[PDB]
Amino acid sequence: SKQSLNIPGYSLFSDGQRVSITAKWTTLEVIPGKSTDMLVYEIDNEYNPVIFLRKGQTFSADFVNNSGEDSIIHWHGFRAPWKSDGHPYYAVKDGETYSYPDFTIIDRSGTYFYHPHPHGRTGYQVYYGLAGMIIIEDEDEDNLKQALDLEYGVTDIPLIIQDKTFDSSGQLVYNPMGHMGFWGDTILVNLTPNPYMDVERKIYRFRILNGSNARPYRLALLRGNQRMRFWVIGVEGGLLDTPKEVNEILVAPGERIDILVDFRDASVNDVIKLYNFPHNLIMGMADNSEFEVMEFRVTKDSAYDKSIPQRLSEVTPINTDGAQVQRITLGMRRMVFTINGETWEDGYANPQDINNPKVLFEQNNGDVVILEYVNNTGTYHPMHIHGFQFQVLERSLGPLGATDLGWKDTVIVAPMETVRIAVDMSHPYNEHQIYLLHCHILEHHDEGMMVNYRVNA
Ligand SMILES: [Cu+2]
Ligand SMILES: [Cu+2]
Ligand SMILES: [Cu+2]
Ligand SMILES: [Cu+2]
Repeated sequence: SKQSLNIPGYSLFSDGQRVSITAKWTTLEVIPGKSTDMLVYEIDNEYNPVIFLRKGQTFSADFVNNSGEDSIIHWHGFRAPWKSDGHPYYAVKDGETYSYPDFTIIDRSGTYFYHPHPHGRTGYQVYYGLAGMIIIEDEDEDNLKQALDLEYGVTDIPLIIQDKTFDSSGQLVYNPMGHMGFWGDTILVNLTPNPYMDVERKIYRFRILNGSNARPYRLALLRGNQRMRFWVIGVEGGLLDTPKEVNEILVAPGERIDILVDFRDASVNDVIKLYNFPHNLIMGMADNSEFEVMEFRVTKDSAYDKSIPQRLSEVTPINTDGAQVQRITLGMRRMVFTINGETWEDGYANPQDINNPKVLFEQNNGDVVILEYVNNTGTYHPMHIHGFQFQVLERSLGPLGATDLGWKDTVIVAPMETVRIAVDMSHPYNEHQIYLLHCHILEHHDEGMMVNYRVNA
């Protein structure tokens, strides 16, 4: 029987007062009638709530580690000073606390992602439950919410999509084999299996966050056999300039796509499938199958008469005049993935001085750099950088679609593809920054497909 979609609780992070976030084990009912032991972040008496922030506020956090092993939280998408970013060098032992130095939220409104980042164990800790959404608000978001009467949990809905495998008793199975990362046989949305959500004939906002270890989704909305239109309005780095109408989106681990859906396109009593088509991005456990993710049930009319806005935000093109190119070649050396022929374990893992570790490349504050990913392997890699968003300039396999527009922080690099992104490495901090660059297939990350880079003060 289909279950109604669970909606996460939320936490309004205090502006400047220190909030405790505890990682701990508990027992949850995920499969109806069975118990599953899972990790959770507990904040403000909620498990894995959506963290709400306002641009400009002070972000003041403590991580309390009861996860059973070294851990640290990373705020995926934040422009943060690197000692507050959740770099693995700062992971604290089990039972200890990490006090994040305060910083100001300077990111654009949109959907962000908090999750653990320990050396070699990130795939395990996300998989077993440590993952949640962040929503940052600013004036463009205020204006959009009023334009459309969007309300969190009512018409503004997180879709945290994840694949897991359960045994008979309900215990999770985490058995990565091969080099495609971990692939699960059960699709969950907000830890809800086989979900449905009742909707009215009006516009909803869905915040799709791929919280899976390795599996990408090619998502469409099926009204019978026909694809329904919908609109991309935001990506990892916030709102696009104006809405982009699509009939599918490709979403890899680490990517976030904000969409609007107008169920006035459907009729009362329609069942609309959020459906996964083959991603076509691929020793391994991967598949390329199609399957339903969840369904929307149109139960009721609404007096709703708002329109999709003509404009959302300003997105300023990066000026790449004179930018230097930094080639980043993805390869493999004896069944391990490499970045410019190296792994994390080739001199990055145990620096003598964590403030001055090995870096693959180094930039000055304000440099505009073009990173050119060259995937010389047979599997895709969703390449993510900490510290900055970026703009995708070009793909060798084709033109840019809606989910690569705007400000991004994770870019799919398909097998044998070359992708150029432009990074404006301007930051407001007064010390040099050590930021990660790595694959967001979490088993690749754990195996060392990760480097530091440096941006001076
Ligand atoms: Cu991440
Ligand atoms: Cu990140
Ligand atoms: Cu990878
Ligand atoms: Cu990371």
